[PDB]
Parts: sequence; structure tokens; C-alpha cells
Amino acid sequence: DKHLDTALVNAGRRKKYTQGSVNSVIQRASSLVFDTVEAKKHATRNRAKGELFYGRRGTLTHFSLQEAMCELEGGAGCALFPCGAAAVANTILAFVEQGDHVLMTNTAYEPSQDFCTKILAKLGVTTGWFDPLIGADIANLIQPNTKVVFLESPGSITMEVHDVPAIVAAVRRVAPEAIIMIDNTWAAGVLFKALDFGIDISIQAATKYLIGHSDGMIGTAVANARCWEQLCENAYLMGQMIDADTAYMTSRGLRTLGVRLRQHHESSLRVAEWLAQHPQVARVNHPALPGSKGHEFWKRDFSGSSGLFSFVLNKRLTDAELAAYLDNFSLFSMAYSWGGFESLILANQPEHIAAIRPEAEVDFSGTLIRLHIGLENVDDLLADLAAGFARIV
Amino acid sequence: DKHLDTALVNAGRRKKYTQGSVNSVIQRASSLVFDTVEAKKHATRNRAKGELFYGRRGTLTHFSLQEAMCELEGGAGCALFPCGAAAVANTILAFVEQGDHVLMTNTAYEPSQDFCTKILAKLGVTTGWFDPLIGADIANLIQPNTKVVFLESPGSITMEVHDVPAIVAAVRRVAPEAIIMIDNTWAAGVLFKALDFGIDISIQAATKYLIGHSDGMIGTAVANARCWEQLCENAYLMGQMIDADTAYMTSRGLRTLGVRLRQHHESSLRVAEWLAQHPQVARVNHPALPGSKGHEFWKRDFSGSSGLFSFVLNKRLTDAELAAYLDNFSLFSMAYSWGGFESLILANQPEHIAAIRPEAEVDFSGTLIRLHIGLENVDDLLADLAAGFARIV
Amino acid sequence: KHLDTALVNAGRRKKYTQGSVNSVIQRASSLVFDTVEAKKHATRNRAKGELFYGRRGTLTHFSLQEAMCELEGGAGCALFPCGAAAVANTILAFVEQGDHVLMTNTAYEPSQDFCTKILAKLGVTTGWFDPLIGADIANLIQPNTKVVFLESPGSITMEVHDVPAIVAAVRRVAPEAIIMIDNTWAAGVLFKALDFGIDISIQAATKYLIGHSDGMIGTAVANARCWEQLCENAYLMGQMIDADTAYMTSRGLRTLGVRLRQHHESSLRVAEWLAQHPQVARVNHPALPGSKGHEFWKRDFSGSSGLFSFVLNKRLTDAELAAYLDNFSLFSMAYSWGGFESLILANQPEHIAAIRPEAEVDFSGTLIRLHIGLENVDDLLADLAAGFARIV
Amino acid sequence: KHLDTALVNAGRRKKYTQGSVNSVIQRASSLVFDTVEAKKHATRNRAKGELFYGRRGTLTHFSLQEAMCELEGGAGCALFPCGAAAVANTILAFVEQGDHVLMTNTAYEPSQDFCTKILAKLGVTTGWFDPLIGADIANLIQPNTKVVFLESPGSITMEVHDVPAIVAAVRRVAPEAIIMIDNTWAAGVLFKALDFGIDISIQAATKYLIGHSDGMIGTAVANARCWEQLCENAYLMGQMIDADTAYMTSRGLRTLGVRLRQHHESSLRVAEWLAQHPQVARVNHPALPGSKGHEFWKRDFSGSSGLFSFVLNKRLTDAELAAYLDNFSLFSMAYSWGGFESLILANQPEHIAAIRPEAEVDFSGTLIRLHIGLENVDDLLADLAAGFARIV
Ligand SMILES: Cc1ncc(COP(=O)(O)O)c(CN[C@@H](C)C(=O)O)c1O
Ligand SMILES: Cc1ncc(COP(=O)(O)O)c(CN[C@@H](C)C(=O)O)c1O
Ligand SMILES: Cc1ncc(COP(=O)(O)O)c(CN[C@@H](C)C(=O)O)c1O
Ligand SMILES: Cc1ncc(COP(=O)(O)O)c(CN[C@@H](C)C(=O)O)c1O
Ligand SMILES: N[C@@H](CCCC[NH3+])C(=O)O
Ligand SMILES: N[C@@H](CCCC[NH3+])C(=O)O
Ligand SMILES: N[C@@H](CCCC[NH3+])C(=O)O
Ligand SMILES: N[C@@H](CCCC[NH3+])C(=O)O
Repeated sequence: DKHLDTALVNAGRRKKYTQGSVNSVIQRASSLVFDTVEAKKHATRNRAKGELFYGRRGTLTHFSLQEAMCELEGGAGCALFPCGAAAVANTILAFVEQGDHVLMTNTAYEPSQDFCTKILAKLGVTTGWFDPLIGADIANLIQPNTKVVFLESPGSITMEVHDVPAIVAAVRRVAPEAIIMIDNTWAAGVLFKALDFGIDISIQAATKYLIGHSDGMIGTAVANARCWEQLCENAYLMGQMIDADTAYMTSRGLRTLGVRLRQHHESSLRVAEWLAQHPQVARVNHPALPGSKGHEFWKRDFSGSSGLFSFVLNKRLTDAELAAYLDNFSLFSMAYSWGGFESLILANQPEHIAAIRPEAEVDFSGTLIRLHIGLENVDDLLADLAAGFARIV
Repeated sequence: DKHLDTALVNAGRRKKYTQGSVNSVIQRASSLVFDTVEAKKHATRNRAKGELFYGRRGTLTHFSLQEAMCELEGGAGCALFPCGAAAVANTILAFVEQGDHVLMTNTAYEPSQDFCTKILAKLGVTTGWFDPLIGADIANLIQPNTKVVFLESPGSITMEVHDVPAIVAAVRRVAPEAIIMIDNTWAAGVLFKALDFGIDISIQAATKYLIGHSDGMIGTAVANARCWEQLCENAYLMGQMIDADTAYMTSRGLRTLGVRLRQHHESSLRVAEWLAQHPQVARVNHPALPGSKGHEFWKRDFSGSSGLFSFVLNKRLTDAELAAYLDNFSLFSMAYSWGGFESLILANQPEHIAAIRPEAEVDFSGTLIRLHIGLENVDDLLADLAAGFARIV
Repeated sequence: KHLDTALVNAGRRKKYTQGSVNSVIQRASSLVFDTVEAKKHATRNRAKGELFYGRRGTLTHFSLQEAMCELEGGAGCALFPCGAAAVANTILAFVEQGDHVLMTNTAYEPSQDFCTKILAKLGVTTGWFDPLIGADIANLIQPNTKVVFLESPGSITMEVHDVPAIVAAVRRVAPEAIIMIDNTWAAGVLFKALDFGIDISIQAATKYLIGHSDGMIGTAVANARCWEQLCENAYLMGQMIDADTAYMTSRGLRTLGVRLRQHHESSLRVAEWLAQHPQVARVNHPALPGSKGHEFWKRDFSGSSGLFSFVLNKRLTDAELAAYLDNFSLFSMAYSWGGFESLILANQPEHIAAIRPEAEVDFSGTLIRLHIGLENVDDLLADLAAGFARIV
Repeated sequence: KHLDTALVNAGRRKKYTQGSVNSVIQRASSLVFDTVEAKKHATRNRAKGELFYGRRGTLTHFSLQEAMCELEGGAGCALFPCGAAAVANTILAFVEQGDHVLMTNTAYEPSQDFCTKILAKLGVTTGWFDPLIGADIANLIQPNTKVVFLESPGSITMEVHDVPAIVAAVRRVAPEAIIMIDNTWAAGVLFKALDFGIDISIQAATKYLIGHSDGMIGTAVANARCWEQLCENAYLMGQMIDADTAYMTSRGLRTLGVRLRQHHESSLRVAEWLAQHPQVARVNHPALPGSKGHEFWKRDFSGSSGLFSFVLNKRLTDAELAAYLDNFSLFSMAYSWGGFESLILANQPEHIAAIRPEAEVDFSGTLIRLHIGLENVDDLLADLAAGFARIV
């Protein structure tokens, strides 16, 4: 939006939270003190509605972040979690019961899949899978006991973009009361306005772009009015919360999210365009790159891109080639996570990807390189990638 | 132990964590960088064994705390959680599946009960209850599908102490492979060496005495070798972790835990002795006070007391009397939680207690006052309590 | 071509990061010596990045110090509780009874007050110069002039020095004088002071380095000639910063390039728009043509930040000042700058005259200082336009 | 009867805590004024606890300042990056060219070095006195003596002043002199300096107030006569502490009483045991009978902390120093003190002589300084006994 940067700078900032400073105060607390029985009664009644009650419900610092997330993502409430994986697992758990069925994209984050197959399965909840490009044909997979439809767009690692309008419309035709969820981390919740598309809950690893500096972990889940109270109370029954200081740092990260994302978009698309012309590259998976799976949906449904994408090499690198390649970069660092200022590089063997694509078939045989494009000078990053190519030519 | 204070000062402090300082470093991270493919392979193999892999598994700061908790509580591993309630809920969840049965003391922390009745019940796991003084007679409640026996000693609010040796021995006779758990928060994990008694897992709201200052929330679960790997991996599948700074503050709280607990013991027992002689007091629930329920077990099985206890007034105070009493204390603060330097006061109506004692009957009709005795001068606290009594005489 | 890469990587060595992207936070007073020989080695190297005592620093400070030295091209970086402490203690480190300080009359007011209220009673005199004096500063250098203190752009009124002409003139008369600059507006990276022959570059890292209005810290990066005296005399005054703020300063560096580019783009737009506005008499922005010293900014800087000022076409009454300043929707009234929030402050001409020693001001309208943050510039323009309508 | 209650409650008002037990942490440079009138009011009250600018403080600092004033009985509390900064800047706030400072020759070495290496070149002279001089200090007061600087117990050698006799003597000759004390060993609460007619009580809050060896901060609590000058001259040098360390200092206060009682009990036991040991020539513990000034400690203090020293029955060789110090299991070799960890340091007699201006030392054995932490005292005794066996 033409006002997103203004919204990012101001979200969640009310005087009761900031008390004269630009940023919210950091209120560290378990105990929250009631001056009177009447104040305790009021706090108890409103213990889930932004009145100070107990640290597990939140302090002023959490309330400020929650207000900011609800403004930016257009929700009725925002639940907070110790990390992105906890947000996914506990948001699903909040809405299933024995006998229910979960329908999840087979490009979902691997720990999200493992939560379903290793935790939910033993509790009486089953999981089916769908191709990210299934579109309207997802109506054929919905069962009488299907309670949750779980999206992730772009998909993890391989970056396939859903046709969310087609998927949502099909779901609402067959099972209108289904809970549609999305892991919206890649878009940082702001490049894809999930709730505006009829999705019920938008989950983020705020660990990534919201924190923005690779030094804090936190999950968020913003729900519409229909689903908020069940999410809030069931997640609370699991004790899910984040510490006040990380909440403060997430609010703080919001303030620069627009400037950062614009640079990640510009730099990563430039890199992807170069890779797509490169003799040692077989495929480029960047939602903003014409030709990538689901690109047309990204162009239609997103307001921008972030900096995480991947590409396929011309070959399945051996262990020895992978070391020659990855061990000798000067700028890219080998690490998990993404969304920070540091450019990162991560390799996945085609067979490794096949193993996390349930009931699907991988359509590449070269090693998949996932890049996070950070804030470095893009020409320096290209030179680093070029040196890597020369080590394996 | 005659060396507990020395152990508390030194636990978890190895050079790889402290790097020259007295306290561990604070390493804030999601991304942890691998210098080489060989280093990444080593990190992956040992990602649950204290090698840096990914922030969700921990940084140096978490590893230091985990080592400290395992030393002090005599366990094989320590899982970390965003708060005490999350530790309880996810430690139980890590070991049950559809069709299992949980046997829990009916004096358990109310959110622990609610996790069982509102979350587990809809996932196919049932919960039965037992009186805290059931002792060896608990063998009669164990069912072929009973997987978890959940203790809490002293109990929440009413402070009844289990006969843990009797309970454990009975459980091992009937269902030797049962997972015995205890919420050991009141003892701060160190006044009752749960694992030495044959309990499998010792859970704490480190929020309380370990943090020690009412300004940080965190849960811990220390497991023996038999149960560690299931606890660790299933809790991780739920995304459970704590932030690095709170881990640092928990290690830091350990260093003064002995001096603090000795003062909480001395002051709270003095207060309890006075209350037990008081014309406006009907009953005193302090494990260290002769006559309290389970006291003989506390004397035999614990190495000390903390500062949390409760007493029963001569009457069920009306709302108006409760305000006259609680609104006008000068030192005691009305708040939830405990284990800090501030003395706290909290009232529970006898009928409120009855409502959180499933399949049991309350044996008092006066208002129950729970006190946390902090680090204030004990005579000032007695004067505050005396003024309170005069307001309701 | 490379500043953004340098900002991302500065100060990051494994001994400081230990596996993470950012340096570890090592909170410490006591630092433990395993042996007498280790203690002797730490003592010898207590100003050279071996752990010795928290007042000298921990790994977190060492990482920031290395980053600042790399980015500003210096031999060492002293750390301070705030920018004002960096200014006061850096000057103090190089003067003694009988010395003379020559300071631009556009210096930050607390810097001036340090000179007139602290240094003077300790036997150090201060004289003043117009910021556009250029080579004619040679005529003001006295036999006892020890420090020449620059600030470019100047505080509030934003005049840009001709640093090459000033430095050449100083070195002709007093080759060994200590030339210092408060380089906060450039965040130490838009103007590479040490490459111009300045000896010490001082920053309120509070501003753009922290970048979020929520941490205070001063830095002073010195060349090889001046470092040891700066380091040891600041240490004798106990000057340090806490490890956590040091960490947050290193962390701020990483986004400094992308932030500054936005502040530049937006503040230049606003300045160009104000320059055309009928209710504006003059715009003081280093990057705007016609502003005092603009030609030196264009020649000597690699960019602009977001702080500047303008003069209204009239002197506002007290009622008009309240109507104007009390009713902005986005601009906040506050001191400091360099964050994501846009800020506004007002000064009457006589207020500025009072902090322009031996000079008069050349305007009569109310002066407005703006910090242009990261909001959408069109929203900021609409906020300013609404303000103009309240005083028209 | 009430210190523990005071420590738990000091500085805690709803405007600072806003519902929590501890004060909020307000990180800020910029503090926002909603209106011109609010800005005027904040400006008027910028040293009196109205939010104005982060260099003056936020709510977190105000809470700590109120706590320190309540606990030490003062009119205001200035905050500094560390103890050495508090000492240096508190002295500097009250001197000018031509003044004379009279300091105990047992002062902390960096305090002495500030005087001889910074003040001297700024026209301020420093003279010295034996810590047991008592009323005879009157003979050392010069017409230009402005500051009398006490430290009781003394650094390392632990001599306790007769503060009533010193203060009475000073006030007879120079009633308006500024009497200051470095009151770190007493943590400001075991010796209520301002009640004895001292004007300013300075602490390295780094030590027992923080209490965990992981934060650095200085404080100076002044009476009504001296506060404004302290406050404003320290502010002109930019002296402040970050909000987070201020929070951690308030937090440390809450356990200070229970910690100090353990440090007292354990360090007195160790001192009594060392005094009986055949390899110990002398024990310097304020609470131990026979120690220099013990009678004044017993009369004037309400307790002891855990730092003291002793003299070995011989001068250790370099080989014996390594054998002794390199092989402790619990005691760590490090600077600072006041935490939960027990610490050990050694000094030869000539090292102490070098920091005893105009005095000679009266011992020839190696001096060992111990900080007694929170470990089990019998384990610490076993550690010390093993050390004795390594040098016997
Ligand atoms: C899409 C997505 N969802 C959830 C998560 C989990 O968030 P936390 O790491 O905060 O629990 C991640 C992190 N995946 C990282 C580790 C990666 O792709 O390397 C993710 O990429
Ligand atoms: C025994 C016990 N277990 C678990 C918890 C939950 O820990 P967290 O609050 O960190 O989630 C509490 C806190 N009960 C507090 C709130 C009380 O008794 O007031 C507790 O007392
Ligand atoms: C140019 C300049 N130098 C130094 C400082 C002092 O830094 P600290 O505030 O960290 O001590 C400031 C702060 N000026 C703010 C207050 C302003 O211009 O409003 C400044 O603008
Ligand atoms: C008495 C005394 N005053 C002031 C200070 C200075 O405090 P900072 O270290 O916070 O600047 C110290 C520190 N003395 C430590 C270093 C010691 O005696 O080893 C001290 O012991
Ligand atoms: N009034 C808001 C700030 C408004 C910000 C305008 N940019 C607060 O008190 O936090
Ligand atoms: N060697 C340990 C400290 C030993 C502490 C003895 N009290 C470390 O490096 O952290
Ligand atoms: N080797 C450096 C990191 C290099 C960063 C490359 N972008 C460290 O250990 O911190
Ligand atoms: N009223 C105080 C707390 C009183 C504390 C009583 N022990 C506050 O709001 O912080």
C-alpha cells in the first residue's frame, strides 16, 4: 500500500504503551499487581482483552505488538509463540480433535509436516497432502472430517506459489466452516494480505523478516474474528507466549520492514535474473521471476517480493564438490533461517527434497541451492556466486 | 546438601560458555553459521547434544543453563519452555497418545488440570484424579492404559505434601513403565531431589524461584535417561524453546537461590507459626509447620522449605470484607505468581477451591489466603498482616 | 560499490560471534585469568583486545570497536555513554591548562557549553569561527591553539564546512594540532573524515547508528597518532558503554546503508518541495542547491542523511506556534534524530543567535528543524501542508 | 529492623512500574512532547523527573534515582557508566583551576591516577593523608582545599577511617568544603555516609548493587547543598547509564540485604580462620578485631561485606605465586568484586607501596585480596587450605 511504510512506523504505538518514548516500554513481568479487588475483577474479566492480568497473557509490550500485528495483517487478534515452528504446531492443534483430518500442501515447511505425521497422527488426527498448484481441484480432496486446510505460499525451499483465490473458493464451496491457515512468513505478512483473501489465520515465523537481524525467535498467528477466541484460549492452555524483550524487538523490526524488503526484492530478483541466464543453472525458483511455478499468481496477489529464493544446479553435487562450493564463499554464510541482513546459502539434494514432498514426485535431479539475499552490495554477491560456479565447473 | 551453594554458584559454567566472564555469554541467534560442510554434518549429527546447529535447539546460553539444571536436579537432559504452564502441558503431551490415561493429583495447578480436561480429552486421552495423601493406595487407580502419573508436592494453594516414596513404589509394582512426573516448582527443584526418588521427570516454572525477581517467565523439565529423548524430540516438534536472554537470567538466578530460599524458609515459617496461634485463623497450610497435611513427609523427604504457604480465615469473607482486607495492605501486593523478593497475597474462596479439586471434597469453609513471603523484614510483614486482621475483626 | 557489504560484515570475527551472525553479548566486570601468565598477558594487552576488565571492554565491545575502525578508517575507537560524553571527553583528552580550542560557532550547543562552562574554569580557552571561513581560519590559530573542532553540517542550521580548505590552513600554521569533527550527521560513513586529514571523528551513535531512537552511545575514532592519548585519557575518566548497547550499535550498522538511502531520498524530496513553497523563506539542506556549503557537500560527501531545517516566511506568534506544532499527525515533537520516526522542532531567530557565538543570524522567520524518517514521503508532505494551512 | 523492607520497595511507584513489580524499562533518546506547553513544562523540570530527553533519563532511571536517594538519604543521585567515571566526574564537578584536593592515600588506584594524571594538568593539586589521621587532618587543610575525599575501608588494605573525627576537623577549618566518600565496600547501606556529614556518597554500583559481576555502573548521591552542581556538571560531561543497567541495579537492590548478610557471615569466618593460621602474618578485615580502624567499623557501620585481604608469612617467589594462584578450584583470579563468585588477587609489598603516596607499607609478605562470595564457606576454606599446602 502507498501508506505501508507510514503504517509500519506507527503500528501499535499508543501512549499507554510508549509512555513518552517512541518505542513501547519493555515491561518484564510474571506478577502483575492489582491495587484493589475491583481492579483484579476488571483485569480478570478482560484478561484476554489487553488489561494487565498475568505475564502469561502479556504485558504492555506484548499488547503493543499484538495491536501492531492486527493492524498490519487486518485481524481480530494476534497470538504469540516462542518461535515460528511453535506457532504452526499450536495453531493447528488449537483447531483439531480426535477424528479430524488436516489437508496440507506438500511444499509445507518440513517441521510443519513432521508435526502432523509424528504428533497429530498419534492423537487421532490424519493428514492428507496436495500439490501447491492444485488450485480449484482441491475440492476433490476435502473429506467430511476435514477441519484444517493448511497453505504455504511460496512453498518452502522450492518456492511454488498457490492460487489462493482458487483454493479458498473451492474450500468454501465444499466445507465452508473449514479453518484455512497459511504460513505467510515469506511475505512477512505484508506482501500477501492473507486475511483479505478469505484465509482465517495468517501464521508467521517472525524470526525471519520481522526480527530482521537473525538474532531473535518468535512466532505469530493473526486470526479473523471467527477463529480468534479458539486460537487464543487453546494456545494459552498450551502455555504459549513470547518474552517481553523479543516482543519489543519484533515491534522494532516492523519499523524498518518496508525499506528492508524493497532492497531484498531488488537484489534477489537481479541475482535470479542472472542465474536464469547462467550455463550452470538448470532452473530458478523465484516467485517474482517470470516462468517460476505460480509466478502469475504472485504478480496478481502479492504487493512485492522478499529475498529468499532457490535455484537448481546442472548436477547432483557429490559431498566433495559440495564442500569445494560451499566451504569457500566469502560473503554467503552457510546457516539455517533467513530474513536478516546477512546473505545465506543452503544446499538440498534432489533426493532430500523428494523425501519432504509426500505423495508427490520431484521434477529435478540437480542439487537445489536456496539463497537468502541480504543487504550486501549485489555486485559483490554476484562475484561470490561466480567464484562458486568456477569451483565446480 | 552441604555443597549446594557451591554447586549453585558453579553450575553450567564451562569456558566454552563463559569465554572469560563469570556468567555465560548471551548468544542471540536463529541462524548458526557452519564454516564448512564437515562442520554442518557434525552439527546435524549432534544437534540435540550441545553442538551449535539452529537457534530453536539452543545457543551457548541455553546449553549452559541445560547443563546447570541437569547437574542440580541429577538428570540426563533439560528441556526449556516459554513458561511453567507450557512445560507442564508439553511434557505431558510428549508421552501420551490416543487411548492413553493420565492419573493426576487433584491438587495440581489449575491450568495443568485444564490442559488435561480441555486439550487432552478431545485428543483421546482421559484423566483420572487422586487425593494427594493416597500414598500406596494409588495402585488401585492405575489402569492398563495409564501412561502418566502426575504429582505436585506440595499441592497448589492448599500445600498438601505427597508421600512420594509410597506413591512411586506402588506405581512401579503395578505399571513399572509408567512415566511419573512431578511439578517441583515449590521446591525450586533443589529442596526435593525428585529424580533421586524414582520420578522420571521434574518440571518447574522457573518463572518462580529460579528467576527469583518476578520479571521473567520460563519452564524447565529435567528427565532421566529413560525418558529424555522422547521428551526432547516431542517438545521440539511443538517448537518449544525459551529465548537466550531469559535462559541467561535463569542461570543468573540460580547463583543466589540458596541464600534466597534460606530467608524465605525462615521468614515464612515464623509467619506461619504466628498465624497458627491467631484467633482469626482456622488452619495453616505450611509444609514445614507441624500438623500441616503431609508435614511428616516434608520433614523426611525435603532438605528445606520455600516461602509460599496459605492459611484459612475464620469466615468466608464477602466481597466487601475482602476489599477492606486486601485493598489496604502496605507491603503485601495482590498479584499472581510467587518466588520473588516481593511478598504477595492472594485470596481464594472455599467454593473456588472446591471447583478445582475434581472428585474430591473441600474440608474448609473460610476464605483461603495464599501468602508468598518475600525478603522484607519479617516483623514489618507481621504488622501488615495484623493490620489486615483488624480491618475484618 | 562496497559500503553495504562492509556494513554487513564489519567487526564480525569468529572470536566475537562464536557461531552466530551477530557478536555474542558478554556482560562482565570481572574477567577471569586462568593463570598468572594469562593475567600478565591480559595486562600487557588490556587496550589491544585481550580480555582484562569490563571497563576496558568485553568481546562485544571489541567487535564494535573493530567495526568502527574499519568503517571510519581509524586506529582505535573509544566508546562513551552518549554523544555529548564523546565530545566532552574527546576534547578533554587533548587539552590542559593554557591551551586554546578553536570551535565552529555552529557546534552543537552542549558542545559549546562544555567548552564555556567546564573547560574555561580549568584554564582552557575557546575561540569561535564561522563555518564557511575556509582557508581564512589560518588567521585565528594562536600559539596555544591545540584543538580545532569542526561540525559539518552544523547543528540546526546545517552549514557545510570546506574541510579540505580548513585542514590545509590548519596544517600550514599548526601541523600538529588535533583536528576533530562531530561527524554524527554523516553517521561517519557519508563523510570519511580521517581520509581528509582530520585526526578524530566523533559520533553520537545515538542517532543513525542505533537508528531506532532507543539507545544512547558515543564513539570517537582516532588515527594512529592520536589514539593512545584518546584511549588512555578517556579511560581515566571511566568512559565506556554497556555491552548491550554496544551490541545494538553493531546491529544498527547492518541496516545503516538501506536506512540512509531512504532518509536521503525522502528528505531531499521534502527539501525540494519546501523550497518551492510560498510560506518558506529558505531551506537549509546540505544536498539542496543554494544551501550554505552545498558545493562542499556535493564534492566531499557520498550522500545525505535525513536531518535539515527551513525558515518560515514569518515569525510565528506563540499562538501560531501552538497551532502549528500541537496538531501534526505524523511528525513528533522531540529532541534527537536519526530514527525511523519523523520529528519536528522550532526555534525563533534569537534562540539561534544565543548559540552562535560572535555571530548574528541572517534570518527573521521562525526556524523549523525536521528529521525525515521512514514514513511514506507523500504522507509527510500532507502533514506539512496541513501545518502550513494552520498558520497561513 | 527496616532496611530489608526499604530495599524491596525503594523507587517503586506506579508511574514507574505501571502494574509490574519492577520498574518498566524505557529505552529512549527521543522523548515526545504532545504540545508546546508540555515541552515547556518538561524543560523546566528536566532535572526533576519529568521526561525530557534520554540523556537526563527515562522512567527507569528516575526509579533508580529515587531508590538511591531513599536508601542513602540524599537529595539527588547522579548516574555514570561505571564507578571510576562516578569518582572522576564527581570530583571534577566541584573543582576548578587553583583548587586543592585532599585524598586518603588508600584511595582506589584509578581514583588517585585521575587526580595525578588528569586534574593536575588542569590546575588542581592533590595532597594525601593517612587513613587513620582522624582529627589531625585539620593540619593539612589549605586555604584552597575544596574537596576532601574519603574511602572507608580503604582499597586493598582495608583501613577504616574515623569519619566523625575527620568530618568534625574539616568542618572546623573549612565548613563549606565538599566532603566525598567512595562508599562502595558498604554498598551505601552499611555506612550511611550522609548521616555523618559527608556531602556526597559515591559507589561503583558494579560491585554489590549489581551483585552478579555482569553490569557496570556508578552512582553519586548528594545532599541538598551539593546536588545541583553535581547534577549539572556531570550532565555537561554527558554522564549517564543505559536504561537496562539502571533496571538491573534497581533489581540488585532487592536482594542486597540477604546477599550482604551471607558475605558478612562467610568473610568473617574466613578472616577468623586465617587469623589463626601459621602461614598468615596479618588479616585486614574491618570486622576482625585488631584490624586497622576496626573500632570505627564496629561503632559506625551496621555490618560488613565480603571483601578483605591478608598478608602471608613470607614473600612468595614467582614460582610460588604461580603454584598458589594457578591451582584454586573455587576462587577465581579476576578484578572487581561484590558478586556471587569468590575471587583472589595478589600484590607484593612494593606494588602497594607504589600506590600509597607519601607513605611506606608496614608489611613484607605477599598480600592476598579475597572476595568471599556465596559458596559454602567450608568449601572455600578447603580451597584456601589446599593453596597453603602448595606454598608451605
Ligand atoms: C516458512 C517457515 N515457517 C516456519 C519456520 C519456523 O520458524 P522458527 O525457525 O522461528 O521456529 C521457518 C524457519 N525455517 C528456517 C529454519 C529455514 O528455512 O532455514 C520457515 O521458513
Ligand atoms: C506450581 C505451578 N506450576 C506451574 C505454574 C505455571 O508457570 P508459569 O506461570 O511460568 O506459566 C505455576 C504458576 N502459578 C502462578 C500464576 C500462581 O500460583 O499464582 C505454578 O504455581
Ligand atoms: C550533532 C550532535 N552531536 C552530539 C549530540 C549528543 O548526542 P547524545 O544525545 O547521544 O549525547 C547530538 C544530540 N542532539 C540531539 C539531542 C538533537 O539535536 O536534538 C547532536 O545532534
Ligand atoms: C573502591 C572502588 N571504587 C571504584 C571502583 C571502580 O568501579 P568500576 O570498575 O565500575 O569503574 C572500584 C573497582 N575496583 C575493581 C576493579 C577491583 O578492586 O578489582 C573500586 O574497588
Ligand atoms: N501518540 C502516540 C504516538 C503518535 C506517533 C505519531 N508519529 C504514542 O503515544 O505513542
Ligand atoms: N573454568 C570455568 C569457571 C570455574 C569457576 C570456579 N569458581 C569457566 O571457564 O567458566
Ligand atoms: N567468519 C566470520 C563471518 C564471515 C561472514 C561472511 N559474510 C565470523 O565467524 O563471524
Ligand atoms: N504502589 C507501588 C507498589 C507498592 C509495593 C508494596 N510492596 C507501585 O505501583 O509500584
